[PDB]
Amino acid sequence: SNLSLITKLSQEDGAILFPEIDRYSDNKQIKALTQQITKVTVNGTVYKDLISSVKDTNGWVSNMTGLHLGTKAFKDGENTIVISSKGFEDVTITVTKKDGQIHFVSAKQKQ
Repeated sequence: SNLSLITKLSQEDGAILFPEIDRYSDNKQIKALTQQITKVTVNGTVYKDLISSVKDTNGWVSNMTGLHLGTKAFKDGENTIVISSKGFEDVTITVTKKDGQIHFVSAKQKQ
């Protein structure tokens, strides 16, 4: 099923940002989900939560601007990001990479 509250990303140096995955969100479900993130994987590679920038890392940070993800595990074509949390079913975000640009495709909680 769709998680159409997550609809966009911003591309940064060696990182991407999902501004809607916000721990201070007005949407109570998104806020709880973001606060309760337990695991992040990109193409099956486990990312670590960083005490920091995420540039060129297998790392993530959730802060005021959203969820920041390093692009170290990204590849050309389809990329799958899986965000697990304590209270919500896994969120799968699909993005495509082409010519060094990363495009948002979809955010879902897959069956």
